[PDB]
Amino acid sequence: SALRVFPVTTELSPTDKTFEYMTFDKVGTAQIIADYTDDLPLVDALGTSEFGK
Amino acid sequence: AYENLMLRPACPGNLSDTSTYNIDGACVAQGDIEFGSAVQVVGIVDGVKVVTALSDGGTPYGIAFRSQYEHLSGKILDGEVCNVVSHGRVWALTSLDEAPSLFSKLQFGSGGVVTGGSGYAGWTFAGGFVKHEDGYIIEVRVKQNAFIVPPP
Amino acid sequence: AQINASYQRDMAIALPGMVADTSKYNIDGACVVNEGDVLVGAAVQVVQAQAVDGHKLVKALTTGTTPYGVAIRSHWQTVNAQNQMIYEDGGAINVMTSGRVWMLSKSTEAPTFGSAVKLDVDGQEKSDGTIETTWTYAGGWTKYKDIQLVEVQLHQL
Amino acid sequence: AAATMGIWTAQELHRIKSQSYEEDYPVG
Amino acid sequence: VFRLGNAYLISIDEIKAGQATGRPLSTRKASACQLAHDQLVNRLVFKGSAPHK
Repeated sequence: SALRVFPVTTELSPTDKTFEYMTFDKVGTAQIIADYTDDLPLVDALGTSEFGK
Repeated sequence: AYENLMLRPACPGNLSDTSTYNIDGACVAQGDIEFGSAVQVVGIVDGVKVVTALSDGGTPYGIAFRSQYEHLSGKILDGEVCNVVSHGRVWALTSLDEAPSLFSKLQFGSGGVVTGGSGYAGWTFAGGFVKHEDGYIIEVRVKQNAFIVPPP
Repeated sequence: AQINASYQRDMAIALPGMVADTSKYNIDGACVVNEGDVLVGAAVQVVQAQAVDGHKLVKALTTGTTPYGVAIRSHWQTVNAQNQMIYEDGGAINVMTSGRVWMLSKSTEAPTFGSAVKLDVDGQEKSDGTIETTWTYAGGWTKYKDIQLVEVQLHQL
Repeated sequence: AAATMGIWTAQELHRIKSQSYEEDYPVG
Repeated sequence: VFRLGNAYLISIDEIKAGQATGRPLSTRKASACQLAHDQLVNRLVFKGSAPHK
Protein backbone atom coordinates (compact mmCIF):
# COMPACT_ATOMS: atom_id res chain seq x y z
CA SER A 1 0.00 0.00 0.00
CA ALA A 2 1.06 3.59 -0.61
CA LEU A 3 0.12 4.56 2.94
CA ARG A 4 2.70 2.15 4.34
CA VAL A 5 5.70 2.67 2.05
CA PHE A 6 5.43 6.47 2.16
CA PRO A 7 5.34 8.68 5.28
CA VAL A 8 2.00 10.15 6.42
CA THR A 9 1.84 13.56 8.11
CA THR A 10 -1.02 15.52 9.69
CA GLU A 11 -0.97 19.32 9.41
CA LEU A 12 -3.84 20.39 7.14
CA SER A 13 -7.26 21.24 8.55
CA PRO A 14 -10.40 19.47 7.28
CA THR A 15 -11.74 22.73 5.76
CA ASP A 16 -8.82 23.57 3.45
CA LYS A 17 -8.64 23.51 -0.34
CA THR A 18 -5.06 24.71 -0.93
CA PHE A 19 -1.70 24.77 0.83
CA GLU A 20 1.81 26.06 0.25
CA TYR A 21 5.35 25.21 1.35
CA MET A 22 8.50 27.31 1.04
CA THR A 23 12.25 26.68 0.78
CA PHE A 24 15.06 29.15 1.44
CA ASP A 25 18.56 29.70 0.06
CA LYS A 26 21.69 31.44 1.32
CA VAL A 27 23.85 33.95 -0.55
CA GLY A 28 27.12 35.35 0.76
CA THR A 29 30.87 35.12 1.12
CA ALA A 30 33.73 35.76 3.54
CA GLN A 31 37.25 37.15 3.18
CA ILE A 32 40.46 37.30 5.20
CA ILE A 33 40.37 40.67 6.92
CA ALA A 34 42.91 43.02 8.50
CA ASP A 35 42.05 45.65 11.09
CA TYR A 36 41.12 49.23 10.13
CA THR A 37 38.93 47.81 7.35
CA ASP A 38 35.69 49.23 5.98
CA ASP A 39 35.20 46.86 3.01
CA LEU A 40 33.23 43.95 4.45
CA PRO A 41 31.27 41.51 2.24
CA LEU A 42 27.52 41.23 2.72
CA VAL A 43 25.21 38.20 2.90
CA ASP A 44 21.50 37.73 2.16
CA ALA A 45 18.65 35.21 2.17
CA LEU A 46 15.98 34.45 -0.45
CA GLY A 47 13.30 31.83 -1.05
CA THR A 48 10.56 30.38 -3.23
CA SER A 49 7.34 28.41 -2.77
CA GLU A 50 5.03 25.82 -4.36
CA PHE A 51 1.37 24.86 -3.99
CA GLY A 52 -1.00 21.88 -3.80
CA LYS A 53 -4.63 20.81 -3.65
CA ALA B 1 -10.82 -6.23 -13.80
CA TYR B 2 -9.35 -9.54 -12.55
CA GLU B 3 -5.79 -9.28 -11.18
CA ASN B 4 -3.85 -6.08 -10.38
CA LEU B 5 -6.97 -4.85 -8.53
CA MET B 6 -7.74 -5.19 -4.83
CA LEU B 7 -11.50 -5.43 -5.50
CA ARG B 8 -13.53 -6.87 -8.33
CA PRO B 9 -15.39 -4.00 -10.04
CA ALA B 10 -18.99 -5.25 -10.07
CA CYS B 11 -21.31 -8.27 -9.91
CA PRO B 12 -24.40 -8.79 -12.10
CA GLY B 13 -27.87 -7.96 -10.83
CA ASN B 14 -26.82 -5.13 -8.50
CA LEU B 15 -27.40 -1.39 -8.61
CA SER B 16 -24.43 0.73 -9.65
CA ASP B 17 -25.39 4.27 -8.58
CA THR B 18 -27.79 5.67 -5.98
CA SER B 19 -29.79 7.93 -8.31
CA THR B 20 -33.60 7.69 -8.48
CA TYR B 21 -34.14 3.92 -8.37
CA ASN B 22 -37.45 2.08 -8.01
CA ILE B 23 -37.82 -1.53 -6.86
CA ASP B 24 -41.07 -3.47 -7.06
CA GLY B 25 -41.62 -5.87 -4.18
CA ALA B 26 -44.95 -7.45 -5.15
CA CYS B 27 -43.85 -10.02 -7.72
CA VAL B 28 -43.99 -13.79 -8.15
CA ALA B 29 -41.77 -16.01 -10.30
CA GLN B 30 -43.05 -18.58 -12.80
CA GLY B 31 -39.73 -20.20 -13.71
CA ASP B 32 -36.08 -20.12 -12.75
CA ILE B 33 -34.79 -16.56 -13.09
CA GLU B 34 -31.14 -15.55 -12.81
CA PHE B 35 -29.85 -12.22 -11.56
CA GLY B 36 -29.71 -9.77 -14.40
CA SER B 37 -31.72 -10.48 -17.56
CA ALA B 38 -34.99 -8.73 -18.39
CA VAL B 39 -38.38 -10.13 -17.37
CA GLN B 40 -41.95 -9.97 -18.69
CA VAL B 41 -45.30 -9.52 -16.96
CA VAL B 42 -47.48 -12.51 -17.82
CA GLY B 43 -50.42 -11.41 -15.70
CA ILE B 44 -51.60 -9.81 -12.48
CA VAL B 45 -53.30 -11.91 -9.79
CA ASP B 46 -54.82 -9.97 -6.87
CA GLY B 47 -52.32 -7.14 -7.14
CA VAL B 48 -49.05 -9.04 -7.57
CA LYS B 49 -47.30 -9.51 -10.92
CA VAL B 50 -46.26 -12.92 -12.28
CA VAL B 51 -42.91 -12.33 -13.98
CA THR B 52 -41.04 -14.71 -16.29
CA ALA B 53 -37.73 -14.72 -18.10
CA LEU B 54 -37.76 -12.85 -21.39
CA SER B 55 -38.97 -14.82 -24.43
CA ASP B 56 -39.80 -14.12 -28.10
CA GLY B 57 -42.42 -11.48 -28.75
CA GLY B 58 -42.42 -10.00 -25.25
CA THR B 59 -41.62 -6.50 -24.09
CA PRO B 60 -39.08 -6.33 -21.23
CA TYR B 61 -40.24 -4.78 -17.96
CA GLY B 62 -37.32 -4.76 -15.53
CA ILE B 63 -34.08 -6.37 -14.39
CA ALA B 64 -33.95 -8.93 -11.59
CA PHE B 65 -32.37 -7.75 -8.34
CA ARG B 66 -29.97 -9.57 -6.01
CA SER B 67 -31.06 -10.03 -2.39
CA GLN B 68 -29.00 -12.08 0.06
CA TYR B 69 -31.94 -12.98 2.34
CA GLU B 70 -34.76 -13.93 -0.03
CA HIS B 71 -32.76 -16.20 -2.36
CA LEU B 72 -30.22 -18.51 -0.69
CA SER B 73 -29.39 -20.53 -3.82
CA GLY B 74 -27.77 -18.02 -6.20
CA LYS B 75 -30.89 -17.69 -8.37
CA ILE B 76 -34.62 -17.04 -8.15
CA LEU B 77 -36.56 -20.32 -8.05
CA ASP B 78 -40.13 -21.08 -9.07
CA GLY B 79 -42.91 -19.87 -6.80
CA GLU B 80 -40.70 -17.35 -4.99
CA VAL B 81 -41.26 -13.64 -4.44
CA CYS B 82 -38.62 -11.43 -6.04
CA ASN B 83 -37.52 -7.82 -6.47
CA VAL B 84 -37.48 -6.23 -9.93
CA VAL B 85 -35.72 -2.97 -10.77
CA SER B 86 -38.44 -1.19 -12.72
CA HIS B 87 -36.41 2.03 -12.77
CA GLY B 88 -32.80 2.96 -12.06
CA ARG B 89 -29.29 2.03 -13.15
CA VAL B 90 -28.35 -1.66 -12.86
CA TRP B 91 -25.65 -4.06 -14.06
CA ALA B 92 -27.08 -6.50 -16.61
CA LEU B 93 -25.88 -9.57 -18.54
CA THR B 94 -24.66 -9.30 -22.13
CA SER B 95 -23.33 -11.53 -24.90
CA LEU B 96 -21.02 -8.88 -26.38
CA ASP B 97 -17.28 -8.29 -26.51
CA GLU B 98 -17.01 -4.55 -27.26
CA ALA B 99 -18.71 -1.61 -25.59
CA PRO B 100 -21.33 0.00 -27.88
CA SER B 101 -21.64 3.70 -28.56
CA LEU B 102 -22.51 5.88 -25.58
CA PHE B 103 -26.21 6.55 -24.93
CA SER B 104 -27.19 3.90 -27.49
CA LYS B 105 -30.46 2.01 -27.13
CA LEU B 106 -29.77 -1.64 -26.30
CA GLN B 107 -31.58 -4.70 -27.63
CA PHE B 108 -32.50 -7.83 -25.68
CA GLY B 109 -32.81 -11.44 -26.78
CA SER B 110 -32.57 -15.06 -25.62
CA GLY B 111 -33.06 -15.23 -21.84
CA GLY B 112 -32.96 -11.49 -21.29
CA VAL B 113 -29.29 -11.13 -22.24
CA VAL B 114 -28.22 -8.13 -24.31
CA THR B 115 -27.33 -9.14 -27.88
CA GLY B 116 -26.52 -5.75 -29.42
CA GLY B 117 -27.25 -2.05 -29.66
CA SER B 118 -28.45 0.17 -32.51
CA GLY B 119 -32.07 -0.01 -31.38
CA TYR B 120 -34.94 2.36 -32.09
CA ALA B 121 -36.69 2.73 -28.71
CA GLY B 122 -36.01 1.51 -25.20
CA TRP B 123 -33.38 1.67 -22.48
CA THR B 124 -29.93 3.16 -23.01
CA PHE B 125 -26.32 2.15 -22.46
CA ALA B 126 -24.64 4.04 -19.64
CA GLY B 127 -20.89 4.28 -19.16
CA GLY B 128 -19.72 0.87 -17.99
CA PHE B 129 -18.19 -2.35 -19.31
CA VAL B 130 -16.49 -4.95 -17.11
CA LYS B 131 -15.32 -8.55 -17.52
CA HIS B 132 -17.03 -11.33 -15.55
CA GLU B 133 -16.03 -15.01 -15.49
CA ASP B 134 -15.98 -15.73 -19.23
CA GLY B 135 -17.83 -12.77 -20.69
CA TYR B 136 -18.68 -9.15 -19.97
CA ILE B 137 -21.21 -7.15 -17.97
CA ILE B 138 -23.02 -4.08 -19.32
CA GLU B 139 -24.62 -1.20 -17.42
CA VAL B 140 -28.22 -0.42 -18.36
CA ARG B 141 -30.10 2.81 -17.62
CA VAL B 142 -33.61 1.49 -16.93
CA LYS B 143 -36.45 3.96 -17.43
CA GLN B 144 -40.09 3.32 -16.64
CA ASN B 145 -42.68 3.73 -19.42
CA ALA B 146 -40.03 2.98 -22.06
CA PHE B 147 -41.35 -0.16 -23.79
CA ILE B 148 -45.02 -0.07 -24.81
CA VAL B 149 -46.64 -3.43 -25.59
CA PRO B 150 -47.91 -3.36 -29.19
CA PRO B 151 -51.67 -3.40 -29.82
CA PRO B 152 -52.97 -6.72 -31.16
CA ALA C 1 -43.98 70.65 10.10
CA GLN C 2 -42.66 67.71 8.08
CA ILE C 3 -44.04 64.58 6.40
CA ASN C 4 -42.41 61.21 7.02
CA ALA C 5 -41.52 58.82 4.20
CA SER C 6 -41.33 55.06 3.70
CA TYR C 7 -39.74 53.20 0.80
CA GLN C 8 -39.82 49.73 -0.75
CA ARG C 9 -37.60 47.55 -2.92
CA ASP C 10 -37.99 43.94 -4.08
CA MET C 11 -35.36 41.25 -4.56
CA ALA C 12 -34.65 39.47 -7.83
CA ILE C 13 -36.22 36.12 -8.70
CA ALA C 14 -33.30 34.08 -10.09
CA LEU C 15 -29.55 33.81 -10.70
CA PRO C 16 -27.80 32.00 -13.57
CA GLY C 17 -27.49 28.25 -13.05
CA MET C 18 -29.57 28.09 -9.86
CA VAL C 19 -31.98 25.29 -9.00
CA ALA C 20 -35.50 26.64 -9.44
CA ASP C 21 -37.74 24.03 -7.80
CA THR C 22 -37.72 21.35 -5.12
CA SER C 23 -39.18 18.80 -7.56
CA LYS C 24 -37.46 15.53 -8.40
CA TYR C 25 -33.94 16.44 -9.52
CA ASN C 26 -30.77 14.41 -10.12
CA ILE C 27 -27.37 16.08 -9.74
CA ASP C 28 -24.44 13.95 -10.92
CA GLY C 29 -21.01 14.44 -9.39
CA ALA C 30 -17.87 12.58 -10.47
CA CYS C 31 -17.47 14.72 -13.60
CA VAL C 32 -14.25 16.46 -14.62
CA VAL C 33 -13.58 19.54 -16.74
CA ASN C 34 -11.43 17.98 -19.46
CA GLU C 35 -10.48 21.28 -21.12
CA GLY C 36 -11.31 24.96 -20.76
CA ASP C 37 -13.77 26.66 -18.43
CA VAL C 38 -17.49 25.98 -18.04
CA LEU C 39 -19.97 28.69 -17.07
CA VAL C 40 -22.58 28.08 -14.39
CA GLY C 41 -25.58 28.51 -16.68
CA ALA C 42 -24.48 26.67 -19.82
CA ALA C 43 -24.90 23.16 -21.19
CA VAL C 44 -22.07 20.62 -21.35
CA GLN C 45 -21.01 17.65 -23.47
CA VAL C 46 -19.57 14.27 -22.46
CA VAL C 47 -16.18 13.75 -24.10
CA GLN C 48 -15.64 10.27 -22.64
CA ALA C 49 -17.07 8.07 -19.88
CA GLN C 50 -14.42 5.80 -18.37
CA ALA C 51 -15.43 2.14 -18.24
CA VAL C 52 -13.73 0.68 -15.16
CA ASP C 53 -13.44 3.86 -13.09
CA GLY C 54 -16.65 5.75 -13.82
CA HIS C 55 -15.60 9.39 -14.18
CA LYS C 56 -17.20 11.28 -17.07
CA LEU C 57 -15.12 13.91 -18.84
CA VAL C 58 -17.08 17.14 -19.33
CA LYS C 59 -16.43 19.94 -21.81
CA ALA C 60 -18.30 22.94 -23.26
CA LEU C 61 -20.77 22.62 -26.12
CA THR C 62 -19.49 22.96 -29.68
CA THR C 63 -21.06 22.48 -33.10
CA GLY C 64 -22.75 19.15 -33.75
CA THR C 65 -22.66 17.71 -30.23
CA THR C 66 -25.36 16.32 -27.93
CA PRO C 67 -25.97 18.31 -24.73
CA TYR C 68 -25.91 16.40 -21.44
CA GLY C 69 -26.74 18.70 -18.52
CA VAL C 70 -26.56 22.16 -16.98
CA ALA C 71 -23.90 23.31 -14.53
CA ILE C 72 -25.09 24.03 -10.98
CA ARG C 73 -24.22 27.01 -8.79
CA SER C 74 -22.26 26.21 -5.63
CA HIS C 75 -20.38 28.34 -3.11
CA TRP C 76 -17.61 25.79 -2.42
CA GLN C 77 -16.64 23.95 -5.61
CA THR C 78 -16.81 26.95 -7.95
CA VAL C 79 -13.98 29.45 -8.39
CA ASN C 80 -14.68 33.18 -8.73
CA ALA C 81 -13.18 34.67 -11.89
CA GLN C 82 -13.96 37.34 -14.50
CA ASN C 83 -16.19 39.06 -11.91
CA GLN C 84 -18.35 35.94 -12.11
CA MET C 85 -18.58 32.33 -10.93
CA ILE C 86 -17.11 29.62 -13.17
CA TYR C 87 -15.81 26.05 -13.01
CA GLU C 88 -12.08 25.88 -13.66
CA ASP C 89 -10.23 23.20 -15.62
CA GLY C 90 -9.37 20.04 -13.72
CA GLY C 91 -12.16 20.28 -11.15
CA ALA C 92 -15.36 18.49 -10.28
CA ILE C 93 -18.60 19.81 -11.78
CA ASN C 94 -22.14 19.46 -10.43
CA VAL C 95 -24.18 18.53 -13.53
CA MET C 96 -27.97 18.45 -13.27
CA THR C 97 -29.29 15.73 -15.58
CA SER C 98 -32.92 16.14 -14.46
CA GLY C 99 -35.03 18.86 -12.88
CA ARG C 100 -35.76 22.56 -13.35
CA VAL C 101 -32.89 25.06 -13.59
CA TRP C 102 -32.42 28.72 -14.54
CA MET C 103 -30.47 28.92 -17.79
CA LEU C 104 -28.65 31.68 -19.67
CA SER C 105 -30.64 32.86 -22.68
CA LYS C 106 -29.90 34.88 -25.82
CA SER C 107 -33.52 35.21 -27.01
CA THR C 108 -35.79 38.26 -26.82
CA GLU C 109 -39.35 36.85 -26.59
CA ALA C 110 -41.12 34.75 -23.99
CA PRO C 111 -41.43 31.06 -24.94
CA THR C 112 -44.41 28.74 -24.83
CA PHE C 113 -45.02 26.40 -21.90
CA GLY C 114 -44.52 23.03 -23.56
CA SER C 115 -42.07 23.08 -26.46
CA ALA C 116 -38.61 21.88 -27.42
CA VAL C 117 -35.54 23.79 -26.23
CA LYS C 118 -33.03 24.92 -28.86
CA LEU C 119 -29.46 25.83 -27.93
CA ASP C 120 -26.77 27.56 -29.96
CA VAL C 121 -23.14 26.56 -30.53
CA ASP C 122 -22.10 28.33 -27.32
CA GLY C 123 -24.39 26.26 -25.08
CA GLN C 124 -26.86 29.03 -24.18
CA GLU C 125 -30.57 29.07 -24.96
CA LYS C 126 -31.61 30.70 -28.23
CA SER C 127 -35.12 30.84 -29.70
CA ASP C 128 -33.86 29.80 -33.15
CA GLY C 129 -30.75 27.82 -32.22
CA THR C 130 -29.31 24.93 -34.21
CA ILE C 131 -28.52 22.24 -31.63
CA GLU C 132 -31.62 20.23 -30.71
CA THR C 133 -32.45 19.00 -27.21
CA THR C 134 -35.14 16.80 -25.67
CA TRP C 135 -35.76 19.29 -22.84
CA THR C 136 -38.88 21.44 -22.56
CA TYR C 137 -39.66 24.90 -21.24
CA ALA C 138 -41.18 25.43 -17.80
CA GLY C 139 -42.60 28.95 -18.01
CA GLY C 140 -40.26 31.15 -16.00
CA TRP C 141 -38.86 34.12 -17.89
CA THR C 142 -37.07 36.91 -16.00
CA LYS C 143 -33.91 39.02 -16.10
CA TYR C 144 -31.25 39.75 -13.47
CA LYS C 145 -29.99 43.30 -14.08
CA ASP C 146 -28.69 43.08 -17.66
CA ILE C 147 -28.60 39.26 -17.88
CA GLN C 148 -31.49 37.33 -19.42
CA LEU C 149 -32.56 34.08 -17.75
CA VAL C 150 -34.98 31.32 -18.73
CA GLU C 151 -36.27 28.22 -16.95
CA VAL C 152 -36.16 24.78 -18.58
CA GLN C 153 -37.27 21.27 -17.63
CA LEU C 154 -34.48 18.70 -17.96
CA HIS C 155 -35.01 15.06 -18.90
CA GLN C 156 -32.52 12.26 -18.36
CA LEU C 157 -30.67 11.13 -21.47
CA ALA D 1 13.18 33.42 -13.27
CA ALA D 2 11.44 32.73 -9.99
CA ALA D 3 9.70 35.75 -8.82
CA THR D 4 9.26 35.57 -5.22
CA MET D 5 12.88 35.59 -4.39
CA GLY D 6 11.45 36.79 -1.15
CA ILE D 7 10.45 35.72 2.34
CA TRP D 8 6.95 37.18 2.91
CA THR D 9 3.85 36.89 0.74
CA ALA D 10 1.16 39.51 0.17
CA GLN D 11 -1.33 37.51 2.26
CA GLU D 12 0.85 37.53 5.38
CA LEU D 13 0.66 41.35 5.54
CA HIS D 14 -3.05 41.98 4.99
CA ARG D 15 -6.20 42.85 6.92
CA ILE D 16 -9.92 42.19 6.47
CA LYS D 17 -12.10 44.78 8.19
CA SER D 18 -14.62 43.62 10.78
CA GLN D 19 -17.42 45.78 9.37
CA SER D 20 -19.51 44.27 6.56
CA TYR D 21 -22.05 46.19 4.48
CA GLU D 22 -25.31 44.65 3.28
CA GLU D 23 -27.80 45.82 0.67
CA ASP D 24 -31.08 46.96 2.21
CA TYR D 25 -34.44 45.72 0.91
CA PRO D 26 -37.35 47.50 2.63
CA VAL D 27 -40.45 45.38 3.16
CA GLY D 28 -43.34 47.82 2.92
CA VAL E 1 -57.85 32.29 3.29
CA PHE E 2 -54.59 31.25 1.61
CA ARG E 3 -51.22 29.62 2.34
CA LEU E 4 -47.63 30.45 1.36
CA GLY E 5 -44.31 28.61 1.19
CA ASN E 6 -40.72 28.36 -0.04
CA ALA E 7 -37.50 26.49 0.78
CA TYR E 8 -33.68 26.50 0.44
CA LEU E 9 -30.75 24.05 0.07
CA ILE E 10 -27.28 23.65 1.60
CA SER E 11 -24.56 21.00 1.73
CA ILE E 12 -22.20 19.65 4.40
CA ASP E 13 -19.10 21.30 2.91
CA GLU E 14 -20.74 24.73 3.03
CA ILE E 15 -21.77 24.18 6.66
CA LYS E 16 -18.22 23.23 7.59
CA ALA E 17 -16.78 26.21 5.70
CA GLY E 18 -19.23 28.54 7.46
CA GLN E 19 -18.36 27.20 10.90
CA ALA E 20 -14.65 27.61 10.08
CA THR E 21 -14.83 31.26 8.99
CA GLY E 22 -17.58 32.80 11.14
CA ARG E 23 -19.70 33.68 8.08
CA PRO E 24 -22.66 31.28 7.92
CA LEU E 25 -24.85 30.86 4.84
CA SER E 26 -27.90 29.29 6.50
CA THR E 27 -28.78 32.47 8.39
CA ARG E 28 -28.59 34.57 5.22
CA LYS E 29 -30.79 32.13 3.31
CA ALA E 30 -33.35 32.03 6.14
CA SER E 31 -33.48 35.83 6.27
CA ALA E 32 -33.96 35.89 2.50
CA CYS E 33 -36.86 33.43 2.83
CA GLN E 34 -38.58 35.51 5.52
CA LEU E 35 -38.07 38.70 3.50
CA ALA E 36 -39.60 37.00 0.45
CA HIS E 37 -42.65 36.01 2.49
CA ASP E 38 -43.14 39.55 3.80
CA GLN E 39 -42.69 41.12 0.36
CA LEU E 40 -45.15 38.73 -1.29
CA VAL E 41 -47.72 39.55 1.38
CA ASN E 42 -47.15 43.22 0.54
CA ARG E 43 -47.58 42.43 -3.16
CA LEU E 44 -50.88 40.66 -2.44
CA VAL E 45 -52.14 43.65 -0.45
CA PHE E 46 -51.15 46.42 -2.87
CA LYS E 47 -51.54 44.62 -6.23
CA GLY E 48 -53.56 41.42 -5.66
CA SER E 49 -53.66 38.32 -7.85
CA ALA E 50 -56.19 37.89 -10.66
CA PRO E 51 -56.30 34.04 -10.86
CA HIS E 52 -56.97 33.76 -7.12
CA LYS E 53 -59.70 36.45 -7.26
